[PDB]
Amino acid sequence: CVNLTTRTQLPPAYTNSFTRGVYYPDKVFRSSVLHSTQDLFLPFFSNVTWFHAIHVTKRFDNPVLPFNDGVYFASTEKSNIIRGWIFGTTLDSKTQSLLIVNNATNVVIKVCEFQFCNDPFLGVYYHKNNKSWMESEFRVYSSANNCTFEYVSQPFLMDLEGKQGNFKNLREFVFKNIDGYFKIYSKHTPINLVRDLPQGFSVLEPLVDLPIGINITRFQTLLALHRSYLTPGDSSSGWTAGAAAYYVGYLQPRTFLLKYNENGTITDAVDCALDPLSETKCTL
Amino acid sequence: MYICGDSTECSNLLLQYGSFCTQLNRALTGIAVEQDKNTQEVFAQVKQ
Amino acid sequence: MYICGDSTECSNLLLQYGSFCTQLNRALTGIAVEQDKNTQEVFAQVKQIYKTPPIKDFGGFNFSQILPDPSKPSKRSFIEDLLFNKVTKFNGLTVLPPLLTDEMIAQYTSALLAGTIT
Amino acid sequence: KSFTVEKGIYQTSNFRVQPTESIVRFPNITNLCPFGEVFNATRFASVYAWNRKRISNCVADYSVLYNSASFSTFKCYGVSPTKLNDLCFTNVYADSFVIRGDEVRQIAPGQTGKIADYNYKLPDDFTGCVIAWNSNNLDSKVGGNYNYLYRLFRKSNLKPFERDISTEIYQAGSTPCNGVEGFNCYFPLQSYGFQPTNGVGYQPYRVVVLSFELLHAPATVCGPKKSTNLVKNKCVNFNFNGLTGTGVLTESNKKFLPFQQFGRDIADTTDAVRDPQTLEILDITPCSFGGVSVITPGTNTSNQVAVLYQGVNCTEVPNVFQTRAGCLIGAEHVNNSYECDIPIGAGICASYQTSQS
Amino acid sequence: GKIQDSLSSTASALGKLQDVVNQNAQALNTLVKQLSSNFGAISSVLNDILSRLDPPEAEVQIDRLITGRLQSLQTYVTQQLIRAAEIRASANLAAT
Amino acid sequence: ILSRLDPPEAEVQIDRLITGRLQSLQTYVTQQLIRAAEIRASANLAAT
Ligand SMILES: *[C@@H]1O[C@H](CO)[C@@H](O[C@@H]2O[C@H](CO)[C@@H](O)[C@H](O)[C@H]2NC(C)=O)[C@H](O)[C@H]1NC(C)=O
Ligand SMILES: *[C@@H]1O[C@H](CO)[C@@H](O)[C@H](O)[C@H]1NC(C)=O
Ligand SMILES: *[C@@H]1O[C@H](CO)[C@@H](O)[C@H](O)[C@H]1NC(C)=O
Ligand SMILES: *[C@@H]1O[C@H](CO)[C@@H](O)[C@H](O)[C@H]1NC(C)=O
Ligand SMILES: *[C@@H]1O[C@H](CO)[C@@H](O)[C@H](O)[C@H]1NC(C)=O
Ligand SMILES: *[C@@H]1O[C@H](CO)[C@@H](O)[C@H](O)[C@H]1NC(C)=O
Ligand SMILES: *[C@@H]1O[C@H](CO)[C@@H](O)[C@H](O)[C@H]1NC(C)=O
Repeated sequence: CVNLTTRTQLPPAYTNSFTRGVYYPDKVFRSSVLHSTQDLFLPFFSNVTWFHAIHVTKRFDNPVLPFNDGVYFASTEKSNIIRGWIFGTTLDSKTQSLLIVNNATNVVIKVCEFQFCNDPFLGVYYHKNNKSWMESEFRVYSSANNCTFEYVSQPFLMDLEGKQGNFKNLREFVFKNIDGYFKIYSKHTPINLVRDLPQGFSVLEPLVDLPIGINITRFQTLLALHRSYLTPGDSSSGWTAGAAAYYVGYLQPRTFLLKYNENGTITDAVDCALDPLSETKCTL
Repeated sequence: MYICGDSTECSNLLLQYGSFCTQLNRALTGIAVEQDKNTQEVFAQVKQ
Repeated sequence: MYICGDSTECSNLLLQYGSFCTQLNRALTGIAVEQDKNTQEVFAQVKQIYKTPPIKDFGGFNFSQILPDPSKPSKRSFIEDLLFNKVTKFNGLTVLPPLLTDEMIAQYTSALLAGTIT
Repeated sequence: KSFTVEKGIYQTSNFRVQPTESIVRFPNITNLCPFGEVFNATRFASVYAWNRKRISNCVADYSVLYNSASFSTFKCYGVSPTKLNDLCFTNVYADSFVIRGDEVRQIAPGQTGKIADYNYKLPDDFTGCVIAWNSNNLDSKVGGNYNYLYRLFRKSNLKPFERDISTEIYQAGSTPCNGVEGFNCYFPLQSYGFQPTNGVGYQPYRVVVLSFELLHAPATVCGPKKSTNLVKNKCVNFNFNGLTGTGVLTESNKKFLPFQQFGRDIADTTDAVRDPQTLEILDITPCSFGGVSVITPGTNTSNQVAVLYQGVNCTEVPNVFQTRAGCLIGAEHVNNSYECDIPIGAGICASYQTSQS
Repeated sequence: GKIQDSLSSTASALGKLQDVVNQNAQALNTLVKQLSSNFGAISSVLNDILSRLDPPEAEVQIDRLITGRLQSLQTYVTQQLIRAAEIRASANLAAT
Repeated sequence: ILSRLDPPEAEVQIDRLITGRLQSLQTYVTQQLIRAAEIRASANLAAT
C-alpha cells in the first residue's frame, strides 16, 4: 500500500484534561436529585495524551493508539481535517471490525471485514476550473466479505472550508464497548481560544447505540490531506495538510455523583473516587 | 468487613441486600457521637 | 401495601406470616398516638386562653416581639416567626396531620405568656 | 375483637382507588420477526464455532414455538413459557448448533461437561429458553456426515457467551507438536458419528438457545398483543412496551431529551413515561392510598358512625364534608367551637350532640 | 434585642429541632430505597416478577422480596420506637 | 466455603451465612440503641 515520507519523530506531548466528557449514564430523566452511578468515566484531572496532525516542518502523524474501555476522543478542528475512525482487533480483514466516514450526509458506518492499507486517509484537492473539494483516492479499504451489520445515522451538515485559522469549534466523543453493545456519545462545544481542554462542565449526550459483538483492541483516526497544485503530485509525497489536533483519554470504572438540574441537564458532577475530599461528598 | 469478610465474592451479595450495610454503620456512629455529648453535658459545667 | 404491593397474589403469601403485618401497623399507630399525647401535655397546661390587655403599661418592659402581632397572619410573635423561618401518601406511607395546628399551638403559647405577665 | 366499641376514632380497612380500565401501549411495528427462518436452516454451526443471530425491531409470536410442541426439549429459565407473549424483551439472541442427545443436559446454566466447559458455556444469570428437537432424517445419509465437530481439548475453560473459531493443534506442557500431532499432540477438531443405523439415544439433536435481556432501553421484540387508545386523568391499569405500572396519567410539563425514555423521582421509582406511538410525555401517580378511620360515639350510646378517609380529596371516593385532615362523611359540622371529645386531627373534633347525629 | 439578632444570624440555636426533622426524613427515605433491592430475587419490581414467572416458580421470587421487605419494615418500626422513646423522655423533661 | 464451592453452588451456601450474620449485626445494633438510650436518660440524671 501507498506510503508517506519525511515524518518527524518526537515524544508525545502531555496535557491535563479535567472534568470533561461526562456522559449521561443512562436513559432516565431526573430533576433536582443527586444520583450516584457506577459507570465508566474519564477520571477527573486524568492524564491526556495530546496528538498533532500539523505540518508546521514536515510533520504528520496519525498512528495506531491502544484502546481500553475508556476511548474518549476529543478532536479540535476548524476546517474539518479529522473525519473518521477505525476500530478492530488486528485489522487483518479476518476479525470483524468497525469503520466510519464523516460525510455531509451522515456519520456513515459499517461493520465489515475490511482490508485497510497501512496509511488510510481522506483526500481533497483544490481544482482551478471549479472551486470545490472532491475525493481523489478513496482506497481506505480493499473489499468486504461478511457484514452482519450495516448502518446509516441521522442527517446533518458540514462546512468543508479550505482556509487557515484557529479552531472555531470543538467535538468530543466517548466510544464504549459493553455487554455486546457498541455505543457512542457526542457534544458540539463552541469553545473560544483555548489550546487546552476548556475549563468548565459540559455533558455528552448519547448519539447512537449499535448492538455488535466485535472485540476491538485498538483504534485509529482519519485525516484529510489538503492536496494542491504546489505539491509534487503523487500519493507518497504530494500533500500539504494544515492544522489538526486531537486528544485521547482512557475510561476506567469510577463512581460519579452527578447533579441533576430542574430541566435535567447535568449541570455539575463530583467524582467520589478521585480526591479525599471528593470521597467525603459521596458518603455525604 | 464483618459480614462478607475479606473475600470480594462475599461483598457482591451484600450489595444486593441494600443499604442495610450502610444503615447499620450510621446507627452506630450516631451512638458513638452521643457518648461524647453525654460526657460533655455532665462534666463541662464550668467555663474556666 | 408496602410489603406485598398492589398485587393480590403477593398479598396472599404475606398472610402466612400472620401477625407481622398487624403488629407493625399497631406499633406505628401507638407511636402516632403517643406523639399526639406529647403536644397536649407540653402546651395544654391552661384551661383558659388569657388575652393580653390593650394597655402597654408593663413598667418599661417591651414585650412586643414575644407577644402576638395583629397585622401578621396566624397570630405568631416576631421571635416565633424567625424560628419558623429557619427550620425547613408518597408510596403507601402517609404522614398524618398533627392533632393541633401550628396556629392553635401559638395561641396556647401566647396564652401562657399572656398569663405570666398579667 | 369486641361486640361493644368505646367512643373514639379507629383506623381500619385502608383503601386504594381501583383501576377502572386497562390500557396497553406497544410500539407500532408489524414486521414479524423471522424466528421461523432461524429455526429451519439447511446448516447449523457446530459447537466450536456456533452461529449467533441478533433479532430485534420486529414482532415475534412464541405461541407457535410453544404451541407447535414438535420439539423434544423446551426448557425455559426465568421466563414462564406460557407467559412469554405478555413480557416484552429487548436484545434477543439466537444460537445454532447440533450436539448429541446425551449432552443436551450439559447445555444449561450451572452444568458441567466437555462441550459445555470447553465449547459453549451458558452464564449463571441467563434468562432465556433453550429448545431441542431431533432431526434424524436430516442427519442420516448414504455416505454419512462429518462436518459437525466438537472440541476435545483446550488449555483453559471457554468463557460464557463466547465462541472459539480458532483452529490450532492440541498441546500439553512440553514435547510441543508444531504441527506434529502424534501422541500427546492433537488436532483441535473432532467429528461426530451421526448415522441412520446409530441408536436414537446418541442420535443428533438440533438445539437452539433463545436468550434475551429486558428492561434496559426502548426495545422492539414485543409480542403480538394489540395496543389501545390512551386514557388520561383517570386511575387505570397501563402497560407500555412491556413495562407495567398503574397510576393517573396526565400531560407532563418536564422536558425530555431525544435519547431519554424514562423519568424518575428521588426514590428511583417510575415518574414519567412516553407512549411510543404518540411521542408524548406523561406523569404517573398512584391514585390514592387510604386510611379509613371510623368515628363512633359508642355501641352502648349509638349505632351510627362517621367514616373518614385521610388521603381522600372528596372526589376520589366512589354528608360529604371537606376537612384538612381528611374527607369526612356521616357528620354535619357546626360553626361554633366545643371541647374536643374525639380528636380527628388538623384541629377538628367530632362529638355526639343532641335530633341525634 | 440581641436574641432577635442571634436568631436571624445563625441556625445553631435551632439546630436541635432540625436534627429531629432530618432524622425522621432520613428514616423514611431509607425504607423507600429498600424496595429497589432485589433481596436475592430475580428482579426488584414485584409486578415484573409475577408477569414473567409461572405460579410455583413465581413463588420463590415473590417470597424473597416479601422476606426482604419485612426486614426493612421491622428495622424502621424498631428504629422508630427507640427514637420515639428518646423523644418521649425529652417531652417528660420538657413539659416539667 | 468459597474454595470448596463454585459460584453457581456457592451462592446459595454463601447467602445463608450472609443472612445469618446480618441478623447478628442488627440484633447487636438494636441492643446498643436500647442501652444507649438508657444511658442517655441515665447520663442526664447524672448531669442534672
Ligand atoms: C466470511 O468470509 C471468510 C473469508 O474471509 C470465510 O472463511 C472461509 O470459509 C470457507 C468455508 O467454510 C473455508 O473453506 C475457508 O477456509 C475460509 N477462509 C479461510 C481463509 O480459511 C467465512 O466462511 C465467511 N463467513 C461467513 C459467516 O459468511
Ligand atoms: C502524566 O504523564 C507524565 C509522564 O509523561 C507523568 O510524569 C505525570 O505524573 C502524569 N500526570 C498526572 C497528573 O498523573
Ligand atoms: C479480543 O482480541 C484479542 C487479541 O487482540 C484476543 O486475545 C482476545 O481473546 C479477544 N477476545 C474476545 C474475548 O473476543
Ligand atoms: C432550564 O432551566 C432554566 C434555569 O433554571 C429555566 O429557565 C427553565 O427551567 C429551563 N429553561 C430554558 C428556557 O432553557
Ligand atoms: C418596642 O419595640 C418595638 C420594636 O423595637 C418598638 O417599635 C416600640 O416602640 C417599642 N416600645 C413601645 C412602647 O412602643
Ligand atoms: C406509527 O408510529 C409513527 C411514529 O410514532 C407515526 O408517525 C405513525 O403514523 C404510526 N402509524 C400508525 C398508522 O398508527
Ligand atoms: C382536589 O384538590 C384540591 C384539594 O383541596 C381541591 O381543588 C379539591 O378538593 C380537589 N379539586 C379537584 C380535583 O379539581
